[PDB]
Amino acid sequence: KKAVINGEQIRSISDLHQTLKKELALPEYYGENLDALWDCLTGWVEYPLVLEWRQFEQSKQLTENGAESVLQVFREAKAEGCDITIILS
Repeated sequence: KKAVINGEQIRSISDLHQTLKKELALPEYYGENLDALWDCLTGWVEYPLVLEWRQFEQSKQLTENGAESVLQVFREAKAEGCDITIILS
């Protein structure tokens, strides 16, 4: 499916894992951490997935190292062989 990270919307890391959870449609126990988010990409989300990260960096400052991490899991998982077209805006 396709995902969209609206930075102007993100209000905190939890917010990041919230919009993602919607996109990736993670379970209700979506760990929200990188280990969980990842645990979802490598075995949960359906690919090829798109990660249209809008306003990148805007969701990294607020929750310092907040976005740079999830995205790192999206590209890393993309490296795992998954087809997560990482679209950085």
